[PDB]
This record gives sequence, C-alpha cells and structure tokens, in this order.
Amino acid sequence: AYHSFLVEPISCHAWNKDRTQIAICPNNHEVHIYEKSGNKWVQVHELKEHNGQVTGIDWAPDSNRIVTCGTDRNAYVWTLKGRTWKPTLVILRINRAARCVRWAPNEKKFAVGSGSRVISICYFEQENDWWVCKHIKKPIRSTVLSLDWHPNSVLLAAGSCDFKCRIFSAYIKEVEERPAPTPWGSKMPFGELMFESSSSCGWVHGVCFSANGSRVAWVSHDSTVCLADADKKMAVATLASETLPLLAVTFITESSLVAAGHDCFPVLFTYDSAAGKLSFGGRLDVPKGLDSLHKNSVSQISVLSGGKAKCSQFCTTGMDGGMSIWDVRSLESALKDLK
Amino acid sequence: GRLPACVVDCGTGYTKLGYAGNTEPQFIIPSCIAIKKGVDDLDFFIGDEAIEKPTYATKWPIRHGIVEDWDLMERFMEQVIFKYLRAEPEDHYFLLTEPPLNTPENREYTAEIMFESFNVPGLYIAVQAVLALAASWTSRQVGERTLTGTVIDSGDGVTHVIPVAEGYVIGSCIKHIPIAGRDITYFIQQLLRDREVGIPPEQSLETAKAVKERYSYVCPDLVKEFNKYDTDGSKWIKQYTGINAISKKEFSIDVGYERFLGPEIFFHPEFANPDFTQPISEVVDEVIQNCPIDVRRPLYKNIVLSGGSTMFRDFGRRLQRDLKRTVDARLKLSEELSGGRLKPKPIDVQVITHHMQRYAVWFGGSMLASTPEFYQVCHTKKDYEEIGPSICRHNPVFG
Amino acid sequence: ARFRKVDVDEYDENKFVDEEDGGDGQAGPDEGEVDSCLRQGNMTAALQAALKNPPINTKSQAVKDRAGSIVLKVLISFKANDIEKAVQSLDKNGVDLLMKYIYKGFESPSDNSSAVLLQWHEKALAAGGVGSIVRVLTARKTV
Amino acid sequence: ASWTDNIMAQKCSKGAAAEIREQGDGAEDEEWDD
Amino acid sequence: MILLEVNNRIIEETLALKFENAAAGNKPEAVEVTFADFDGVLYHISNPNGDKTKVMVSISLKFYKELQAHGADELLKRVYGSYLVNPESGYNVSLLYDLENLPASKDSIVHQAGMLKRNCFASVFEKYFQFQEEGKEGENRAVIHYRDDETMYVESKKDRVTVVFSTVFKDDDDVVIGKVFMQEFKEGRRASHTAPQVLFSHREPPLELKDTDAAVGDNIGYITFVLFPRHTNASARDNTINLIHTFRDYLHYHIKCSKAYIHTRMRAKTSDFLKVLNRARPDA
Amino acid sequence: TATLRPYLSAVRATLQAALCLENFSSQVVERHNKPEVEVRSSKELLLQPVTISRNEKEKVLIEGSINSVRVSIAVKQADEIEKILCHKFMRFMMMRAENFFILRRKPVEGYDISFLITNFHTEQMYKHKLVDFVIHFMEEIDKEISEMKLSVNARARIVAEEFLKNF
Amino acid sequence: PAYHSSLMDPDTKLIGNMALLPIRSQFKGPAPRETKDTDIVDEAIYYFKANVFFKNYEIKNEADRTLIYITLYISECLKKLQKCNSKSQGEKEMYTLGITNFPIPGEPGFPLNAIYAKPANKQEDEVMRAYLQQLRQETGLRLCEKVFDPQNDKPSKWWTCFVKRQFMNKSLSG
Amino acid sequence: QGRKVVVCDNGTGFVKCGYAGSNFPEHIFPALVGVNYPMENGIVRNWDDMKHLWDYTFGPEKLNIDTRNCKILLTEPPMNPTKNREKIVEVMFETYQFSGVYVAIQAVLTLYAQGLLTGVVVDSGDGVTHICPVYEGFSLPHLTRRLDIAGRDITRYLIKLLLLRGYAFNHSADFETVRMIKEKLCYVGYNIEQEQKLALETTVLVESYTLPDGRIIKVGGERFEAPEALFQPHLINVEGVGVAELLFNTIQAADIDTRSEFYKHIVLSGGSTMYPGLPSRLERELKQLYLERVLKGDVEKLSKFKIRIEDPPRRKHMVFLGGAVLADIMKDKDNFWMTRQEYQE
Ligand SMILES: Nc1ncnc2c1ncn2[C@@H]1O[C@H](COP(=O)(O)OP(=O)(O)OP(=O)(O)O)[C@@H](O)[C@H]1O
Ligand SMILES: Nc1ncnc2c1ncn2[C@@H]1O[C@H](COP(=O)(O)OP(=O)(O)OP(=O)(O)O)[C@@H](O)[C@H]1O
Ligand SMILES: [Mg+2]
Ligand SMILES: [Mg+2]
Repeated sequence: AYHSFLVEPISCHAWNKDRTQIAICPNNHEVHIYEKSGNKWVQVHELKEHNGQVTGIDWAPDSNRIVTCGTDRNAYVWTLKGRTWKPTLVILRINRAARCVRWAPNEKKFAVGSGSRVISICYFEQENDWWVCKHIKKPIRSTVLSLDWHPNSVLLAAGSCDFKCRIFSAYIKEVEERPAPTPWGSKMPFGELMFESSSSCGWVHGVCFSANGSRVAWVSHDSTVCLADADKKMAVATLASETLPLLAVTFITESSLVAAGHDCFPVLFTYDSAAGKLSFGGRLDVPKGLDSLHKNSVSQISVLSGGKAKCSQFCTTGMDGGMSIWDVRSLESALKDLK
Repeated sequence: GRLPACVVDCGTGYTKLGYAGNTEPQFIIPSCIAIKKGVDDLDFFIGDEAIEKPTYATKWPIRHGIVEDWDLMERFMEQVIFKYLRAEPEDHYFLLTEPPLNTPENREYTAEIMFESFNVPGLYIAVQAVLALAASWTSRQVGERTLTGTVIDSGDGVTHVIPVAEGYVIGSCIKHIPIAGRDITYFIQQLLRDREVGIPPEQSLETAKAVKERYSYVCPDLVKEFNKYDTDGSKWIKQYTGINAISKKEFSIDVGYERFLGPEIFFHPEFANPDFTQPISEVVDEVIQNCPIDVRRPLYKNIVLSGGSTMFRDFGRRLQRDLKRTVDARLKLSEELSGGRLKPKPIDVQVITHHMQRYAVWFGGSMLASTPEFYQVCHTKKDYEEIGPSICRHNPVFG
Repeated sequence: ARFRKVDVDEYDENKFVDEEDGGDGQAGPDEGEVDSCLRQGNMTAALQAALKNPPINTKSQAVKDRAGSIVLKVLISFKANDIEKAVQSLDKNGVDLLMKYIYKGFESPSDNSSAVLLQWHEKALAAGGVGSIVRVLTARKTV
Repeated sequence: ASWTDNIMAQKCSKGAAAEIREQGDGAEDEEWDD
Repeated sequence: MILLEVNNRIIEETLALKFENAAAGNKPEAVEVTFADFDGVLYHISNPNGDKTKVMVSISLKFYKELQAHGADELLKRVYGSYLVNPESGYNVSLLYDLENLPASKDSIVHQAGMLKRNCFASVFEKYFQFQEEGKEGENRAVIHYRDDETMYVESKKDRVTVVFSTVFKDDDDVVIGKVFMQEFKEGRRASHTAPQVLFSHREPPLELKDTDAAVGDNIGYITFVLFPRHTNASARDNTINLIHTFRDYLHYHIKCSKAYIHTRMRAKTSDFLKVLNRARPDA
Repeated sequence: TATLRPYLSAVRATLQAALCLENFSSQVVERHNKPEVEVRSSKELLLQPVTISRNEKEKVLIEGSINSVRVSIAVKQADEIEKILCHKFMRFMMMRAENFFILRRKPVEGYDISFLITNFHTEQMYKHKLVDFVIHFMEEIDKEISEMKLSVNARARIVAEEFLKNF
Repeated sequence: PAYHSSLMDPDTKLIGNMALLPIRSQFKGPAPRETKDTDIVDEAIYYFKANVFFKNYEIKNEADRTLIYITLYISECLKKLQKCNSKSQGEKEMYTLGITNFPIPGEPGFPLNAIYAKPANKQEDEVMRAYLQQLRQETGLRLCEKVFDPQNDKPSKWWTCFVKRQFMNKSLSG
Repeated sequence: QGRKVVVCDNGTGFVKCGYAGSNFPEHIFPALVGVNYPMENGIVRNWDDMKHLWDYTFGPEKLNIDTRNCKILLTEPPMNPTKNREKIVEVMFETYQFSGVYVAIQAVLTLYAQGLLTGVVVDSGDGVTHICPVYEGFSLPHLTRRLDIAGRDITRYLIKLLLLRGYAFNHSADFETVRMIKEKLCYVGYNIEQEQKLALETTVLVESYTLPDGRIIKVGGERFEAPEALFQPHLINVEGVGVAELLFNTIQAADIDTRSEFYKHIVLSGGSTMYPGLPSRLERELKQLYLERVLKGDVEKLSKFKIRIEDPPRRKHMVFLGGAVLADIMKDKDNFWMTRQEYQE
C-alpha cells in the first residue's frame, strides 16, 4: 500500500493512537499532519516552530502529544488545544544537534539522542511547569542515532556511531516508580550502563526491543543485524546480511524482526530461541530502475496495527517521499512460508 | 605593450570590432553567423557576408544581449579576430563588452573562450554603461566628468536604462523597455506597407531601415507634425530611391509620416508594443527614483545616450523636455500636497548628447584600452593559469 | 595571530579512540603451509589456508603487507574457470575476508593482477552480496 | 586618469561648429519650447 | 574559412570607401586609423599634414632592416610605383594616394594596398627564387625575425629552396596540437605529389641551422618547406609567396580552431551529462 | 571487451555499497551539516577508502562517510594528445561544477576527476541513478576523448591537404 | 499622452455622460449652431491622425466621449472611403453610411460600452440617436471636403494609410 | 500588594512591553516614529521621538496603564554614557512619575533570563559588539569591552565580497537584500583553512538566492568570510584583536578566582550571534589562546580548561524574559526600587 505524500524525502514519521493521522517531516523545518478524509490523505495541520531541519518526530498516543526534535538543538512538545497544535519548549542543554526522539511507553518521559554524545531524558516538572532534561553521557563516545524504550518505561536501548549498542537505565525518580528487576540487570540508577554489545565495526542505525523487552535487536551499518537476549546469559547473535545496510529495525513478535534500509525494501528475520540464532526469513517486497515499491532508501519502520505484541500491519517511510503500509497477513499467503 | 588592444562590442544587432586608440570602429558588422564533422565548423561566415546567402542558414548568437549559443559565439569571435581584425590573439589584449545584468558564469565562459581557445595575453570584460559614460566625456567640457550617470543604451534588442553610481552599475534599478531599433524598423515597415506600393516583400525590412536611417527624427508634438506634413507638404515628404534585387530597377517611394513615427514609439510604446505602454521618460524617472536619495540628483545631471537608436535627431532634447516635465510635475504635486514650505532645489535634468553617440561603448573601450592603466587592470593569462576563471568574474572600474 | 596553527581538536578527550587491544597475532597466515599447498596443486586448499588467521589485530603494517602479498600470490595463482567453486567453498566470514584482500590487492596493480582480481571480485560479490563490500568499507581493523 | 585625458583628445573636432551644415529642410525646426 | 587571406581588410574597406567617395565627388572625410596585422606589424592610415585630399598608408615592421638587406625597396617601387613616398616618422614604408588623381580602375590599387605586408615580405622570396633559377649557389641564408621569439630562415640550393619557420608555441596544448598538425603535414604528399615538402623538427634544430644560433626549447618547433622549381618559377611565385608568408599564422589559427571545436564537443557532452543528471531527480 | 565490463561492474557494486548516506549534523561544529569525507573531523564517521583498479593507470578511489562519498577517477591516457585532451576536458567540466552538483572543483592528488556526492544529493536524486550516472560518466569520458582525438587528426589532415593543394 | 478635447464649457449640454457640443452643421439636428469656427467634429478630424495610434485613452472629460465617437466613425469612414473614384461618389458613400444605424451606446456591439452610459429615457435616447447621426453626417462631409486632394481624382493616401488602424483596438463594426 | 509591574524592553529593532512573569511579551512593535529611526547603536539621538514612543507604549492602544501607579523596568545597553542614563531616569520620574523605576544593563537581564548570576555576555547586534562580564549579578563596568564590528560591518564586507564575484550590488540600495542573504546563508567557520579548502575545492557551500528582481545569485565561499570579520578585524580595515581574543583578554583582566566561573558561563546574545558555529568557533579560539598565552605550549592541562559557551535557543526575547524574572521574583522588595521620593530628596 504505497502512497507518495510528496517528492522530497520524509525525514521521519509518527502515527497516532487511532492510526488516522500521520505527522511527517518533509525534509524541512516543518511538521505536516495528514489525515484520512474518505480514501485520500489531506494535509490538515502544519507545525512551524523549528529553526532548522527536524530530525525526529514521535507521537505519544494516550496524551496525544507530539515531540519533535531537530538540528536547531531544540525539542518541542506539541499539544492539540482548541483546534491548533501549540508547542511547549524543552530545554535539552545540548550544544549539538538532536537526532532521534522517542516517547516512553507510559508517556511520562521522552528520550532525545543527540550529536553531543548524549541522550536527554526529558520529563515534566509540575512544580515549575517546564520540561526538564537529564543527560546520559557515559560511556557514549559518538553520536546517538537510534533509541527505543524497554516496555517498562525505565530501560533504554541506544544505538550510537561509536559502533556500540547500549542499554541504559532512564529511571528518573521524580516521574517514575521503582523498576522491577529485569534480566538485563537488577541495579538500576539513572545513567547506568546496563549492557553493551558491538561487532568488528559499524554504526548502529536502529535499535528495537521485543514485546517483553528481554530481547533487543539492532541493525548496524556493516550490513549486520544483531539480537541480544537478556535471559540467555546476556548473549548476542549476529547475522551478517548480504544486502545493503539496514537503517530501521522493529520487532513484530517475540521471535521476528522487520528491518528496512538502503536496499529499498523491508526484510524479515527469525530468531530461533532454542538455538538462539538469527536467520533470514525472506524479503517482504517480492516483485510481481528499482522494482521495489520504494524507489529510495527506507528510513523508518514502525508497527501500525496491533502494537508490538500483535503486529499484523507495519509502515515503512522512505527517502523517496513514500509511505507503505505492509500487511503481514497478506504476505503470509503471498510467499511460501512468510510467517 | 606596443601593439594596440582589440576592442569588440558584441551587441545583439551589430558587432562593433576594431583596435584601441581609434575614434571609430574599423568594422560594424551584423552580429549574424551563417552556417551549413571534418573541418565543416570552419565553413561559416559572419557579418554582411551572412545576411543572405543561397545554401547557408543564418543564426543570431546574441538575443537581448545575452549570448545564447556559445559555440556560435566562439566561431563568430574566431573570424572576428582572424578574418576581420587580422590580429594574432597571443599579442593583443582584448576589451570585450558585456550586456547589462550579465551572469558571472557568462563572464567565465567568455574568459574561457578567450583564453583556452585563443590564448590571449589579457582580457577585460567591460560593462557597457561605464564605457558609454566615458564616451560622454567628449561633450562635457568642464570638470564635471564623473562616472555617475543614467545610461540610456538603446540598440536592436531592448533599450536599457542603467543607473551607474561612482562607476559601479546599480543592477537593482536597471529597467528594460522592449522598444529598440528592430521594433522601430517593424513599425516603419508596417507603415510603409499600409501606405505605399512598389516595395518588394523581400526588401521591405531593408528599404524601411534605410528610411529610419536617414529621414527619421523625434517630433515635439504629433498633431503639429501631421498638420505640417499636410499643409507644408513639400519640405517634409522625402523621396527614397532603391534598386530591386530581382529585375534590377529604380523604385521611388514617398517617405512621409513614418519619419516622425519611427522614434515616437520610444515615447509612446503603446503605438507598436501592446504589452508595454509607459514612455521612456517615465521609465528613466522610475529608475532614478528607485536609486538611493544621495545619488538621485547626479543621475539627472548626467543622462548619457548610447547606441544607434538614440542617434535620432532631437531624441535627447525631447527626452530632456519630457523628463523635466515629469520631474517638475512631481515636485509641484509634492509641494502642493505637503504644504510645508519645503521648497526643494529645482532639479536640472541634462541629457548628454555627443558626436560619438552611435558607437559610444566601443569609443569608451578604445579610449580605455589606449591607456597605461588598462594593462595593469587586465586579467593576464598567467592570472588565469594560477587562480582560474574566477578572476574574470570582477573586472575593476577606473577613474 | 600564530595561535590558529594549533589543532586543539586532536588534544580533546572526546574523540572516538579505537580499542586496538586485540593483541596476539601469531605471525598471521602461515607461509609454509600455503607454499606446500601451492606446490602440491591443492589450489582450493591453498586459498583456504591463505584466508585463515587474518592480521585483524596486528598494529604493525609489515605483517599486514606480508599477508596481503601471500593472499595475492594465491589469488593470481588461481585459474579463472576454477575461481567460482573456490568462492563457494567459503562461508560469510571467509567471503568477507576474501573481498577485503581483493580490495587491498587492487591498490597495488602489477601486470594482469587487476584483470584476475576483477573476476575474483565479481565472483565474491555474486556469492556474498553487496554487504561484503559494505563490511570492507566499514572495518576499522582491515587488512 | 589617462582614460579621462584620451577621451578629451577628440574635443578639438567635437568643439567646433554645428554638425549639420545647415539643417537642410528635413529636421524638426528649433524654437520649440524644449 | 581555412586559408588566411593575404589582404589586410581594414586598408581595403577604408581605401575603397575613400575612392568611392572621391569618384562620387563627395568631400573627403578625414581618416586617422591605427591598427595591426599578423607578425606584429603596425598600420597607420592618415592624412599627411591634415590635407584631406591625400591619404597615406604606413606600415611599420620590427624587422624591416632584414628585408631591406634583400632588396625590399626595389620590390616596393616596382609594385607600387609613384605611390611610394618617404616613410612617416615611426613607420617603415608609406604609400601616398592623391584623392584628386585616382586612376580609372581602383580595384588594382586597393588590392595592392591590401598586399602591403605581402610585398614587404616578398623581397627576400623574389631574391632567393631568382638565386635558385640563376644557379647562384652558396649565397648566405637570410634570417628574418618577424616576431620577438620566432625566426625565419630562407636558403637557396641547386634544385630547391628551404624556408624554415622557427615557431614558439605558448602552451603545452599548443605544442601537442602542433605536433599532430605537423605530422599530418609531413605525410601530406600522399594526396598531392606536386606539393612542397614539409618537414618538422620539434625541440631540435635541423642540421642546416645547427651551425647557426637557432633556439632550442620544448615549446619551439621548426618547420622546413622544400620548394621546387615548379613552385619558385614566375608563374607560381605569387601564390607560393602568399601561402608561405602566412603559413605560420595559418597553423596557429587552425590550432585555435581545433581548440574551439574541442570546446564545442565538451559543451555538447556537458549538456548531455547535465540532462542525464537532471533526469535522476524524482521530479523532472 | 576484456577488462572494461568487469571493472565497471566492480565500481558499480562498490558505489552501491558506498552511496548509502544519511543526514549528519556536525559533532564538532554546532549547527553545521558538513560532508564528513571532506572535513575529516571525526575518524569514526569516515569509512575505509577503497580502490578499484582496471590496470596500473586506470583506477577509482571511493572513500565514504556517514553523509558524503568522494569518488575519484583516473581516466585512461594513452599518449600525450590524450593526456592534454583529458586534462582540458576535466578542467572544462570542473569550471562549471556549480551545475554538476556532485562534482568537485579540484581533484584529489593523483586523480583526474573527483565527484562528491553528499546525503543531500541522494535525497534529491535517486541513488541508483547516481551510480548509473557515474558509470555512464566513466564510459563516456573515454568515448569522448577518443572522439576528440579522431576529430583532431581528421581536422589536421584536412587542413594540411587544403593548404598544400593550393601550390 | 493621447490628445484631448479642448472645447468643453460648463454651460455645454450633457446627454448622459455624452456631451452635446455645438457644430457648424449645414444639416439640421439637435446640436446647436456654433459661432466659433472650431467644432468637436473639426477638432477630432484634426487630432485623429495622432489619436488613432493610441491604444489607451483616459476619459478626462465628457466632450472626450464625443471625441472618441467621432474618431471611431472617422476610422469607419476611411474604411469605406478606400474604394472610391470621385468626391461626389465619396459624399454619396458618406450619406449612405450616415443614414444607416450603427449601435448606440448601451446596445450590444457598441465599443466601450463600459465607458459610456445608457440613455436614461426614451426622449433622451432619441436625442442621443439624432445627435450621433448629425455628428456622423458632419464628420463625413468635413472628411470628404479635405481628404480628396485639391486637384481632382486623388483620394490621397495620406489618409488611406490609416484604414487598417483601429482606435483603442475597437471598431464600430463589432 | 503592589503588583502593577510593567517591563518595556527598548531594543533598536523592536520595543516590547509586557508584565512581569510573562513567558512571552504581551505587546511587540517596531520603534517607529512618524518616518525616523533615532535608535542608532542603542543610544538615543532624538529624545522627543522617544517621548512620543513611550507615550504610545503607555497609551490605550498598547498598554492603557497609569504611569503614576505602575512599576516600570527599562533595559540599558552596555557602555551607556551616564548622561543618557540620568536623562532617562529624569524622564521616568518627571514626565511619567512612575512609582517603581529601575534600569539595568542588558547583560544582567540576559543572565537572569538564562538563570545565572556570574558570566560573560557577548551581545553582538547591528551597531557594535559588547563583551560584558557580570559577577554576583552586578555588571562590572571596568572589564566591559567593545568591538566595533557588528551586523552592519559584516553586511558591508559581504557586499564587497559579492562585488568580487561579479554581482552588481550597491552599498546604499541593496543593503537589505545582502542583509537577508547574510541571515539566510552566512555562517561562522570553524577552521578557516578547512572551510577555505572546502570552498575552493568543493561546491557544497554554494547556495542559490532569489533577489527581488528575479536574478538568482549563487553565494558560495562568502558564506563564511563575511562573519569571519568578527574574529579577524583586518579583513574590514578595522584595528582590533577580534571577538575571541577580546573576550579572552577581558576575562584574563579579571580576578583570578572568578576566571573559572566566567569561562563556564559565557553566554551569547543579540542577532549577530545567531550565526551557525559561532559558539564552537569561540570555544576553539579561546582554547587556542589558553594553550598559547596561559599554558605556554603544553597540552597536559588543557583538558582542565572547562569552557561552556552556549547560545540559548530562546534568544529572540531574552531581554524581556530577564526583565520579567527580575521584576517578578523580587518585585515585593523596598530598597531595590528607585522611587520618586528618592528622586525628590
Ligand atoms: N540615425 C541612426 N544612427 C545610428 N543607428 C541608427 C540610426 N537610425 C537607425 N539606426 C539603427 O539602430 C541600430 C543600432 O544598433 P547598435 O549597433 O547600436 O546595437 P547593439 O549592437 O545592440 O548595441 P550595444 O553595443 O549598445 O549593445 C542599428 O540597426 C542601426 O541601423
Ligand atoms: N539569524 C540571523 N543570523 C545572522 N545575523 C542575524 C540573524 N538575525 C539577525 N541578524 C543580524 O543581527 C543584527 C540585528 O541586531 P539586534 O536585533 O540584536 O539589534 P540591536 O542590538 O537592538 O541593535 P543596535 O546595535 O542598533 O541597538 C542585524 O545586523 C541582523 O542582520
Ligand atoms: Mg544591444
Ligand atoms: Mg543586542
């Protein structure tokens, strides 16, 4: 289901709770919110407060709050009041440009991985009524490109240009409760390096947690996809792909991965738990220039319907200005054993 | 050095080529190139040997000043140097002219053509307005010789009003009136067709042009001139004799009204051009008003006419009349509306007409390249080799 | 001035410092074993022995140059028609290492070394995807 | 500099009698208010 | 055009217009035109002492003494007649035309005035062709420095006349394109067996000029024309002189022509590449 | 062909492996988006420079980064005429590098031409189209150099014949 | 700018925005006799050779509308005068044109209907029609009395050259 | 209580009036009196126009407040001569009779807005660049320095450089167009050698700008030489040391104890400091100066040099927010305000 929103690349996209409005960055300092009016997408909202290119957009569903971070070293929390989206500024205290932003599962905090080798965990302080950021710095040595929260609003996966895939603890005492013990670790202060993994090389473009959070998976620039189990003695399994580097990875089940990137089509990976091994399951854009639906590199992948526990449709947003809604239910019967 | 520089003004209608140190150009050729693997690119002609030939196709490289086909421009300047000027390009500096509002990229292409193809020891791409102002110095016999003026450069393309301040052209106030020699020729041709017979269809463009060459003049007042032609119709209607190319014979036509209707479209563009309808005096006033206030008055005191289309009799004088009228009307209206007893100093508008009005740009280029300073303000081929084409993007002005 | 000629960024404690702590380096690939394989006509065995124990952790350039020269001698020692089978006898790591050695050997052309290295590269690409070339581009500790 | 002087050299021919020998019958007459 | 014409245009049009005006009876207009031609030669068309009825065409060559040593004056008097006048200060050969005493046919005088440089050059050629015809062997070679860095050597032998042009190419591209052109010249006798024999020596003087002070350099090439009696005879003397005295400018002109064509090809290829690149945009 | 098609295939594969660029704001400089392969201010963002050589004289150096790739080509030059034609063509094209958006104004040392493809170019152009353009460029530079050489030889032949025919 | 009427007086009658200037007509019509030797028809006939070229006219007065109407009729009259052989035949053609009924202001097909005003009542409509017809007859008569050269058999081309030129790009035929 | 607190920033670009504690100004309007611009370099030249301006501010159209029953805070430019300060105080006390009168240098207002007490403010605007150290919330006049390079001089340099590119510009007619070019494209280079290499060997700095007349001009290298005049005054024929050298010198001319605190809280303000890369360039040049003329060559102790030069994102209304904070968090004090009774002493 390919739709070409506009010719210029879409930097990032974020859906809402009902999956009826999509907020996209059209390689610009503006955020465009499209909604479905019948069977066509109508651009209905325009968000213009960033002084530079927007690099990350997330949409907290329950609070319906859109956090946008850009190269202007700023984060804005847009809230829909009356009929218009108005922003609240978020001080990040970062001297470099923000790259990725992700809301917490409980929507109490959001993480902004930036180019100052920092992750800014920002939370609302009701005492003074402005957002407050806390920095995770060590041992991040290069730019943080990707983030993904554990499904407990405490831990945090961080892919960084220093070739390291990290899992930190973002337990802010002023907004959270005591985190339950996890197989990743038991001692969980803020900024604690809960886990690290790496390879011979490769920038980590995308990280994603499993449904239970005991499994993390990151795609690196060296055409490799890695998955770390916390339960199985904190073990990493690496699959060196024969395809082009993968940019964005998301879990769809407990044992399945969908990763998209510069090869211009999503790919599926299966994690055999008993053997603890990743395997190539099959590309999800087998054709009936580029024969794939996306004419350029797919930049973002995100679960559309059912969430990470019951994912049946996901969405790929590319650098060709295209948004594709892939239904794994149809692809199950399309290919041989695409399960 | 010792050998004089080569001055080539490549206008849209007529290319004016010659050597520095001379009052008038040695060649005034049409800016046309007649062309048909191997050496076939040298089988071409330029100038009067390209207006009409049996087996050749004529093409005009320059449209509205901007060079369109650069290959044709290179071949044209090739036979300019080697067939007409007869100059060894490695020993002669070149003073090329550039159209107003010319892109620096076009300057780079011109420099590349001159250097990487002809290996000239130097090149200076001069702005035409400053050269016109230089030519205007021959008529102003006082110590008021400054490069601040309003050049009305009219040729065969578009008539540019160009305000030059302190030697630098104010490119944000240049305004083009799409009335030039070609429009006047078309209007006179239409007038001749609707009035007289015996004009060969293939010669109507020329037999009109010669009329516009010899019998035209601007009119102080249209109805008065019409009444003069009606009543005193012996000293105003002229006789033009021509020779038909086919079946050679003499034909005589009565050159009447178009004499004063030729340049009148400079002053009433709605006569011929329907899209453009404001007179050249209004265009000059608007151009100068758009300029900074500290330089507005000098632009009035020095209005320089350059190009053949400005060579019509009394054109400058009538322009002075019209511009003084509009300026005085504006001043009176402002004084009446304000009522503050400001009493501004009366504005003196002086359109400088000179004997070198026709080839003003080339005359300025010649007197510029006849000086010691030109050699120390050119762009030597050595500078081209070290720095690159960027040096020819800016050609410094002189006092 | 004269204070702008000092690159402060080099003396900053925030640059990505590669670990470079692999150590070991047991003389890299074995010269005697590959010589015996080449002399005995076991070309596939010669390639397999040449691709074992890469100098992925050796800091000195001399051992890397020696290993590259040995692998290059093996590669040009091959015949074209028998190249493809050899490429299929290596796993993902083996094909990635072979492409690293191929890209190293392109930098020092000699006679028809590039002509057979291009065939090697084509077969290695066919048998190991473009991700092998990507890993050649990305490996900080590369042969 | 030399440009101003060389341009002025023409002034002896330019600074002379009228261009038109007598304005012979075909030019707008002077005496207009202009 | 391919062959460089041997007639200076500016003189031709100026004198033709002046003679047409004189024939029409119109009052002559003052002319003061200084210009230049190939080989660094300077022309001056003026009026002596301000008299409009007389037009003086003066030619100034930086090497007129080396031609005067080979009977330059005798040829100029025989070709131009009484029109030759005492040269103007700063100029070598002056021709005076009285606008009140034109002959019946103006084409001949205008065309001869156009050939002023040709007749300045042709004295040495006439002398050495007569030397070849008369069999006067062993006469000293004529050296003509027609430009500052380029030289010319004329020599007469028993059965041939040698004309060496010592040319200097400014740029390396000039050097290589000249090598290509001269290689084509050397093998040009295949299509024409009656043509003069062209020889090229790059960076090295021929053995004939080795005993002389011929320059040596990477940018300097020597072009030797061997002209036979069928080209030095009276019937073909004029055409041979006309072509030989402009061969150098002809070669340089065609080198620059080749550069212009090469620029045209590059412009075409650049346009093709830019269209290909703009087609790669998602929106075209 | 014997070694042109395999060489072009290898170069195309390496370009696909290298023309995978994403927007990267500068780590060392605030609010700057510089091509990392040029500034080289961060060693972690610079990829390993690779060389693909057809022979000992014709080679392409592809050195990539997170947001930029530099592709330097050494064109074939058989003789002196080919050398001057190649150099003159390259300066011709590089003078208008503002129009060739993915072209450098000056080459790297030892190489004839240098392309710089930034993440912005891959954003506004199809990456596979850019790879195809680079390969088409490598082929057409050689083709046009050969065409210019043949044209110059034929032109010189005609000039010599025309001059010598009039004796 | 385009030339303008100069015979307007405050006491001059106005029919709508149309102006009822007097003429020296030998014919009979609503226009009163004018003591002065200059009339709006004569002023038009004079200014027409320079006004016809103007494609943009500003109506600064109400006699101006009379001027444009007479100018357009002059254009039509020269269109119909090209094919003639004698002054008497020309005058007969002028009378034939005058006795016809070109569109009056307000009716479709009349040029510059957005500039002129419709007649208010039937009496004013009849007055306007008669005035236009009288101006037409006088225009034709004073046109023929001077277009033909003083020596016989010459419909001089000095007025025939304007046949194809339309004032304000408008014509009474459409 | 008292309340009725109004703060009115009087910046050259715009006058912004509002109430204390407001996150954003309630009213903003350009300082236009009619058409004259008496605000040159922040120093008043025509006081009648400013009297009319304040009357307009306090008029019903803007604020509609009683001057005699309201507290006003005014913003003072650095190095304001005492004559202007005294005359403004007299104007407030006599011509308006404000109950609460206070004026302070823009540096302390900036630091209060950002939430700091000690630090150096680099306020560069259109007329002049000011470097103002502040210790314990009180501005130090002794260490304040002025560099006569600002947006106007950078714009003039950019015009000169664009003429060097062959673009027919004028210094009096095309000032605003080049000003917009400087805003949209110009930036501060980090390593001028490296930036010059990138400009002379690569076309990534070339950006197209559409002039009002429709002509497209490609601005390339000149994106970074225009702001470089701040660091190298000699490029615009101005005697000086440069903004970074001046800042280092004015810090080093202070007390030894406060140097470390001043290093870590150097804040930028003003429109002319919005150039990309300016904080990074200032940090690099200050580190180089510390290496050269404090460390004297060695690099071991350079890591201990903690410098934190942050340009605040909320730069547009810094002075107004500082005024609101100052006049809201501590308005209820008595000895702070200068009252009319003290004036009539
Ligand atoms: N009296 C006149 N004097 C000169 N030219 C006249 C005259 N009447 C008509 N013309 C015509 O006016 C035109 C002037 O052409 P001109 O050479 O000035 O144009 P250009 O090459 O475009 O000029 P420029 O060098 O200023 O760009 C010619 O066609 C010429 O025949
Ligand atoms: N985003 C920007 N990037 C670069 N320069 C900018 C930017 N915005 C504004 N400027 C420049 O900053 C200056 C504006 O100065 P500012 O608004 O701080 O005025 P000010 O301090 O009140 O002035 P003054 O010195 O006259 O009192 C102008 O030169 C303008 O061109
Ligand atoms: Mg022109
Ligand atoms: Mg300020």
